[PDB]
Amino acid sequence: PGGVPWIAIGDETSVTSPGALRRMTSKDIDEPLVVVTEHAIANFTKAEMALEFNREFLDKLRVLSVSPKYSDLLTYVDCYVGVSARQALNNFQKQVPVITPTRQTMYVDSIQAALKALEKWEIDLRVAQTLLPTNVPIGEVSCPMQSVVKLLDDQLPDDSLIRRYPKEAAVALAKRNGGIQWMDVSEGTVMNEAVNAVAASALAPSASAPPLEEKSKLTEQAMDLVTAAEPEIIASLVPVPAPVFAIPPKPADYNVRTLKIDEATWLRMIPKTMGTLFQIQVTDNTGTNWHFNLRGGTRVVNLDQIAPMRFVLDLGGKSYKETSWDPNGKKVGFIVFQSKIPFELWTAASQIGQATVVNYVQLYAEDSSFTAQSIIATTSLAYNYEPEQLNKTDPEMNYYLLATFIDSAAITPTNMTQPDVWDALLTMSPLSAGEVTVKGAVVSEVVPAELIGSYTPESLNASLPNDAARCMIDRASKIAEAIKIDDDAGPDEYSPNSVPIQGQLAISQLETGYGVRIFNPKGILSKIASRAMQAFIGDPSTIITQAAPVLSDKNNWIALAQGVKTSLRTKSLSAGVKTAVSKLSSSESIQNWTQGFLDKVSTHFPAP
Amino acid sequence: PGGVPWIAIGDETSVTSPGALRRMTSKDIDEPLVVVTEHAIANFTKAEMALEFNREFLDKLRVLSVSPKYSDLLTYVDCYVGVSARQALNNFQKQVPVITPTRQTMYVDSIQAALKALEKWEIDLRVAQTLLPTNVPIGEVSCPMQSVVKLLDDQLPDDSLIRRYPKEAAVALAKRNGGIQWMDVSEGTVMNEAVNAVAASALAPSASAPPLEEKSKLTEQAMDLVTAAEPEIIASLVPVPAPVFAIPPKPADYNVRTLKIDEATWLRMIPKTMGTLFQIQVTDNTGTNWHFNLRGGTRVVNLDQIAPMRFVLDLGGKSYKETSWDPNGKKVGFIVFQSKIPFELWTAASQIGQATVVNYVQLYAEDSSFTAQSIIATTSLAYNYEPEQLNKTDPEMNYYLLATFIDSAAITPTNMTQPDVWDALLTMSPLSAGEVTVKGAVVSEVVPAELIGSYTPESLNASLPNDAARCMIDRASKIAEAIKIDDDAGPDEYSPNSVPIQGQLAISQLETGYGVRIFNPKGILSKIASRAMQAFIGDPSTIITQAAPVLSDKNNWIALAQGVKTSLRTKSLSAGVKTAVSKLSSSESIQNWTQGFLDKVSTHFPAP
Amino acid sequence: PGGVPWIAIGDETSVTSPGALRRMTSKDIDEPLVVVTEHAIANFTKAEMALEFNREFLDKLRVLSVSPKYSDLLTYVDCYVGVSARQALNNFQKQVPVITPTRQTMYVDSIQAALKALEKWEIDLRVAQTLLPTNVPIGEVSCPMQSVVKLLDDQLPDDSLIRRYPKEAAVALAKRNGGIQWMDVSEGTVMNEAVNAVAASALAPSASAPPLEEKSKLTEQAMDLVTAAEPEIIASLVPVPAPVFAIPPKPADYNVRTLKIDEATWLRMIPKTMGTLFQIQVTDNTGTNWHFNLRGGTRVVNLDQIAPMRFVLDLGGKSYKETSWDPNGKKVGFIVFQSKIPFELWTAASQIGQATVVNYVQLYAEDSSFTAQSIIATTSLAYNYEPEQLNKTDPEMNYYLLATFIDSAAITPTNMTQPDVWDALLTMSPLSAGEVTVKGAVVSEVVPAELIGSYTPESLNASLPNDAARCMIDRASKIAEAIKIDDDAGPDEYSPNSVPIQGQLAISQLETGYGVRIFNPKGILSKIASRAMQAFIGDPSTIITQAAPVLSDKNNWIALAQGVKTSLRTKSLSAGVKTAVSKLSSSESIQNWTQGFLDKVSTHFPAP
Amino acid sequence: TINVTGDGNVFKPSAETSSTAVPSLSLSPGMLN
Amino acid sequence: TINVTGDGNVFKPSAETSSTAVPSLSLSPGMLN
Amino acid sequence: MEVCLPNGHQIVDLINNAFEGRVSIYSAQEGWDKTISAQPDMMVCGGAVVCMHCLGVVGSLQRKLKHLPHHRCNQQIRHQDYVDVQFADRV
Ligand SMILES: CCCCCCCCO[C@@H]1O[C@H](CO)[C@@H](O)[C@H](O)[C@H]1O
Ligand SMILES: CCCCCCCCO[C@@H]1O[C@H](CO)[C@@H](O)[C@H](O)[C@H]1O
Ligand SMILES: CCCCCCCCO[C@@H]1O[C@H](CO)[C@@H](O)[C@H](O)[C@H]1O
Ligand SMILES: [Cl-]
Ligand SMILES: [Zn+2]
Repeated sequence: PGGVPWIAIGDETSVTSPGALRRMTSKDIDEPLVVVTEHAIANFTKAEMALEFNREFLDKLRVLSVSPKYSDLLTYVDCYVGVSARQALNNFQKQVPVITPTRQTMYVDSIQAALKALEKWEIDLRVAQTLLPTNVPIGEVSCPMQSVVKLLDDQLPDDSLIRRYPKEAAVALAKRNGGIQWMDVSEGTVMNEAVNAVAASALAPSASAPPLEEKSKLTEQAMDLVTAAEPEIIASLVPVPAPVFAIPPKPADYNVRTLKIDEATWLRMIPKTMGTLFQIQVTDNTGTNWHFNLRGGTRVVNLDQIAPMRFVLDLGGKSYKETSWDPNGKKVGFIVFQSKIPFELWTAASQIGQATVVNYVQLYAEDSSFTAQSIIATTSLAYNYEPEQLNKTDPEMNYYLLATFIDSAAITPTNMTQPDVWDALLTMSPLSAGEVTVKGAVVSEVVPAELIGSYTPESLNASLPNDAARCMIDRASKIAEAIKIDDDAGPDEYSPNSVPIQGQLAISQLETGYGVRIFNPKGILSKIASRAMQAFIGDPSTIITQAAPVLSDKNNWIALAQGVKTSLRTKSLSAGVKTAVSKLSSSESIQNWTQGFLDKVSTHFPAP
Repeated sequence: PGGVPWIAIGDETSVTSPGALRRMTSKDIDEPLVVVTEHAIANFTKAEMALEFNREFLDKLRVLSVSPKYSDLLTYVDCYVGVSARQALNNFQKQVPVITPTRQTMYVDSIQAALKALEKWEIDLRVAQTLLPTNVPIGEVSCPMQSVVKLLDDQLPDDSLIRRYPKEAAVALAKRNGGIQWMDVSEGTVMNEAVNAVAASALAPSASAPPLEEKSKLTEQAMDLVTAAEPEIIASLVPVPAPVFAIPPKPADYNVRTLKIDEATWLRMIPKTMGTLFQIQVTDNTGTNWHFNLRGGTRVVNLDQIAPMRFVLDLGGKSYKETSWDPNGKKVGFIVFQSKIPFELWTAASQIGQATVVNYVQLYAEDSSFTAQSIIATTSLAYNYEPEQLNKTDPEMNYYLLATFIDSAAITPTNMTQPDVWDALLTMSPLSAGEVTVKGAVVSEVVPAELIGSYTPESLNASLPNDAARCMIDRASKIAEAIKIDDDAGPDEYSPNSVPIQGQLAISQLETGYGVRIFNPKGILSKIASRAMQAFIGDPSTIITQAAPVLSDKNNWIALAQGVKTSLRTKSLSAGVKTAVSKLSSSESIQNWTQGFLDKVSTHFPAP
Repeated sequence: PGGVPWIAIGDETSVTSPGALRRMTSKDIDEPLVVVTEHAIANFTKAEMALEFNREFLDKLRVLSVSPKYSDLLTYVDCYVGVSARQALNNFQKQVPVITPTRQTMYVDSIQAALKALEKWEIDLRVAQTLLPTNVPIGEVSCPMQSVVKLLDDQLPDDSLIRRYPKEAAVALAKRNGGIQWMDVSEGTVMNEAVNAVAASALAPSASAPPLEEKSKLTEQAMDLVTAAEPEIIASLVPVPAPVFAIPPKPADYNVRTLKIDEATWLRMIPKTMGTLFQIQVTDNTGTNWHFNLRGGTRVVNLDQIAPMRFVLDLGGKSYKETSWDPNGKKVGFIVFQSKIPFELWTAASQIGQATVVNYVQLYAEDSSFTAQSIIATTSLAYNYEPEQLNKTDPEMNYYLLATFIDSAAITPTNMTQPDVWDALLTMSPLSAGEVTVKGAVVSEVVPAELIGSYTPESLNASLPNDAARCMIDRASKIAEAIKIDDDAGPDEYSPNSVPIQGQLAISQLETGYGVRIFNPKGILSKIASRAMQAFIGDPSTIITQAAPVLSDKNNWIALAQGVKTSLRTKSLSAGVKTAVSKLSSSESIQNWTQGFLDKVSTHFPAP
Repeated sequence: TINVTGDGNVFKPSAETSSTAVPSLSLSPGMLN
Repeated sequence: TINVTGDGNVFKPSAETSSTAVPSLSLSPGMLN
Repeated sequence: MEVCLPNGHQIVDLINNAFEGRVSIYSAQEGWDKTISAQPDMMVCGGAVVCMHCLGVVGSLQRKLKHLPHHRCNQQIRHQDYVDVQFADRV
């Protein structure tokens, strides 16, 4: 049952339109009413139990002797039920649990007020249950209850409430641990006082199987990973909108100077050996004029098409010390150019279009471990590339980013000869998680399957932080994580998660293609598939890496990505054979350890 | 129902005090009894189903022909119910499901023993369902059942149980896949034998919506992230206890030599250009005497106030090679000083107070890629700063950490001129997750909201691994992750998660402040808000970064942090419009791919 | 109830064998039938509510006026119930909810089709609820409803459906937010129209306790972490199969040149000072011949026993510039040797056995920040070590990996004197997640407990990416994460998660061992335990680190690992004392902030 | 029959009335059977 | 009526009797309705 | 066995080698030895082994190849389409 109670506005049974109904209120049994669901009843009732676990203490504390009892506040009523009038109109119900907001609140506040009172007792009681082993993974262990109490008495914190209400603590423990039993002085009787036998049955191992709760949970955790990865998205063969494909990105590091321009498509460079060299002047947003030189070798970042991006430059550790130039006290800055002329063609100050020094810092140098070298202090020169702020209009406009030495005095070309200060650590951070790029430039949509096996190690390393590959890799790794939670296959052993590839391979070698055909027996295809899966789990980026043995083929990827869903969903509270034995074998060793400890306890706190 | 069964100690109905009750035992229908909950019944019953999916196999295996049937072991009884006597006392129930621990255990052991038997069959059966596509994301696909069996027969592992019980495997599959149907040879009849139609209905897409289970799960995963982030804590405007605010920290790297002392408040340095230079002697904890020099430039870590911290120094890659000093075979060590005199003021050995060489390693050098330079092998010189071990008493006591060359022979000042060996990679790891610092020093509590926009890039980089900002960032990123799971907004598009900022901005520009006021139409504030949110998701550290466009204002942060809760909680099994289409579009392409593959199968394993 | 409906094949009641039964079909009330579970009923019914929250809008939209109503399509039937015939055979049921697949699908499609229609309305309605605060963490806040509508009208997107159906939007909001109430113009009456009072009761704080849903969720999240860590595995004292122990690994970086060979057991080196030097020739897989020299200092990776592994070498930033050798334009490659002679003994070309240049790249150099030095561009020289591809047979066979300069022309020994180009950044990535190594070599199984305190910082740093320690650390950190979610203990304060260690310590100092015995009062053992736990949470790797104060002892580890399970499981919807106050204190400050904002709203959009 | 622009309307957000709709339900396969 | 210091008391932890209280319940909004 | 195109930098490498006469060519007739001319079946482009019939990557320098790998080849790359490189290299 669920929703709200509706009563015939005025006419008994002759109710026909949604208008003939009205929110049944308290004045019909002046707050409005609400249907208390089957679920809500079951759970809030279980909440009450939370208090009853410490009934003996609560009373000895003279507080909340009136245990809440939810079913008591409920009022069963015959009425039309629904969230809306229309739905309610065709749904009459007999004996609907109902309650007013105020009473629901008053109830919960009683449970909470109670828990607040148990606040410390709750902690002190847990402290007693973990000071020494109160449980064991498998089997059973024992210790002279008197030795146990001796120990507690010798170690519990002075302010423990247990020291003030020993007998109440006894009940409290016995109420939740079937293994802790207090003999009735009256009838010399002793027995399990725990109220959680059913629950514990799901947390214990059988002679040859791990706990059902564990097998269930773990398998559930594998499926949540697969769902979060989104099989349909990462195995899609058609375009997927960038916003939909993307996920929270991570930063990336580069040394713009050591990148290869035929690999990092977002860099431009003035060719050396041309004697190109020209001094220019640019102002910062406060009108201050700056001097710097552009020459053969100078590199810049082609801002256009990289999407929102934050740049942070760290010249820490570098030298830049020359015969007639000391970086100490000098200044470096980020300059953003706006010109119609391609950067590679620059040779005169007249071609730089519109330029602005967007940020700068003063450097501090000292002596490094390397003799004769100066070491520059760490910097954090930042620049946020916000496409909307630049507002590119003219399609022939190029947007460039440079990092060089800037000075209030013209920089003598023969003193400071470096082309720029890009030989530093650059950290890029996307300023958006709704745009994706592929090898340097923005794309409005991605085709996940075509990413498979299309990146060389060089290309991946040079891609921007918001590259589709990088994203594909982070989504894929959730699949790898999932497969590993369920798969305990050793080297070359088949499994429900490796065979999907084997299937593709089996058919693939039969398909008519080109080149020398080969035939592998099922047994060998089975291994190749196993190794492919292992390589994937150990390095998820292999799927987007060129020529990667088997994962380089989009078909094997799709088969695996999609297969996993079936592999997990068709399980029945099961656990790997290899795993099942290992778990029990391990649980036993821990049980044994537990006993050996309890013995030491008995030995150092002897029973009378 | 739930708890334990209570019976009137001796007097029928005349029960009044909790004492008038006793734990109803087996001898009343000699173990004590337990209430089997509505929940436990529903779930353990579903566990039984796990076995029945393979009934045909289990029997052909002559094991557990007696399918457990839980409701059978239950014994309904009229009694008082509760975890405690008092609660039970005012809660009489008719027909309470009851059971003894031993029987509950015996039951589960029957289910587990059964699953243990299905161990391999479970795996081989899944292997058959993933070798080739057994499902499809959307729509339907087909293949000659004979071709499918041909394939399986050609590829399944030799030891597959399926090869030994083909017909049982058939039923098993048909029992869980409505798409696999075996014709009855008897009546030429063929039909869906699956027992999971209801379940599958939640996993399938409708003509224009993704599966309900998916929409539900993903939204659930976003909320768990928001809950784990703790909105009330990260948006709090009042102090929050360090222990409560903190979370498991991560290590950080620094090169103490390249840090700026006006940025890293935990470093002290002896001023250069003063001709300061003095040789000292200190012993290690084994009484061995060591020699080393302190001079202009020497830096130390001010240990006081940084909280428990582990230091590890790596001189790998560095040179330290000088005209009359070769690092090869030399030794470096960590020295901890205890003096009342500020380090900057040191010039004579008499001011160093109490010193101890706490650790040292011998270096190994070789030749590096850089000619004329020697490269030092990797080191892992460690030191754990435990405040309690030092036991600072005198408030005028300073605690310093140094890293220099130490030797058994006096180190000639003109041979080894370096101030220290801090030009190395230092890795700091907090030795506590209950203490937090802010810009170098410990604080007993944090005000999350004041952290917003108060760190410069320089300052963040120099902060200690246990800095509040770093923590704020890791908690905040869970929010960013959450928003992205739900938001598929493209550039400049509004969304339920961006507008909270827009609201603050809308009012903010109206508030009377100081400076030139500006008025932006809703349309522009909407975009600015969108970009702010994107920048946040792409770089969560923007919220604690100074002058960060919109996230630099604590009000926009609080609005966002708190808004997300409402944004997610008021959803109704929904999914982004852009996403909904993309999913179905992608599912279709996969379905098509699935068919194309099944065709290849039919082609290479033709039906008769 | 659950499974499928079974009817007596032909004979009423005289049913005895499973054969006497048949899948009850639609032709008995021609699709087969399925049992609709208690669970399925409750949840799909709640799905319908999703639509009814917007009934007023749906109708004004003239679509799906026929609210689905699931209980309507159900057909109750008396029959035998079960997944199999046998189970069903001994389980007759009266009034079993039943339905055909087609109808179940038709039903869900009605709900989905409806949600698809609500697609935008859903978003626009959430946008209205987050534009300004629609909720508050604790307490209550208010604002002139007219001011609120003024604001919305001034800020909502033009295309908002709310602008087109204001009154429907009103109902919609009021239906889910008890705080939004619209006065009935008719009777001047005003009241809570929300249908979710019960739910909200679990999300609100009581005078001194955080929301029950929060306390529940967080504790649940701690337990999932502990389950995923697998206490039985990480605390096991007996061997655990590598596949079972391992988890998805991460890459590691090294500079093979700076590693200490007495630390990294996977490296071999030709001794210097022996005048060893010899030029050799090897071909690549395309038959092309290459030249390179091996000499004193040359290092190689001993491939044997490291498990599947990918190597990627980055010479970026390095120089290698010598008087008669310029790296610019030169080539480096990975060479794999197969010889029976140990590498250390090599001195002549005749001892290298079988060699192949497996990959190579051409280098690009430029000028670095360091004068007189050349800086090599970034490289990504890769090599995948697949043990199965090498196929080691002869036990005396050694497999080596080298990285040097290779050239088409003999490399003059006096020109290029470097031993190799291993002074670079090497990144190793496991190509398998089913194999584990311990300090350089593969092991078929691990004994988790013996890993405790057996690694020095040096050794850990030199271990391979697939080292057991590294894995142990990643599993253990899930435990640390779990403890922190639940523990808000400050410095030196005991807790349910620290005492387990205290217990071990308490007994340990009593055990008869060797050496000077010491006795610490409970009070001091309590602290030491606290600090140990904090150090663990702040740096999980301390457990596998040698001499690590308390976590270096396997007993304290096992006690902690196992203790946590009990610590969490015996909680009752509780939250730390320190936390409880902090949460409420913070919720209040946010509530106050919320009000202050609503005031600004009222001020800038005054009510009439 | 309400006036979005009228008086007598109420805007009092409170912890006790936390808005919620139907974010997620229990739809796992094993539970639905 | 028990003696924490007396005999006849029992301390036998076992897998079958794993202690537990009420760590967490099902309180999501969509479920409580 | 689906194949992908080589990356930009790998084609740049092919060209650079060609003008040093060191492109590694494989023909079914002569194998990896290009002493005797024959139509190219595969060429090495910056580490990758490319099929000269579709220009797809069918291998790498890591694993040795004795024949042109069996792959789903579009077979639309004609000799005339890359002979300019072959000419450059041989000359
Ligand atoms: C549930 C079992 C709890 C056992 C813990 C017992 C702790 C003993 O507590 C001690 O008991 C003594 C005798 O009453 C008192 O004199 C001491 O002050 C008190 O600290
Ligand atoms: C559920 C459908 C499973 C189809 C898998 C069929 C695998 C066939 O299995 C084969 O059957 C032959 C004929 O009985 C035997 O002679 C072979 O030994 C056996 O391996
Ligand atoms: C649930 C409460 C929603 C309040 C939002 C009100 C948005 C007002 O919307 C405006 O109303 C005016 C008068 O009808 C129209 O003339 C405008 O075109 C319309 O945009
Ligand atoms: Cl549930
Ligand atoms: Zn081809």
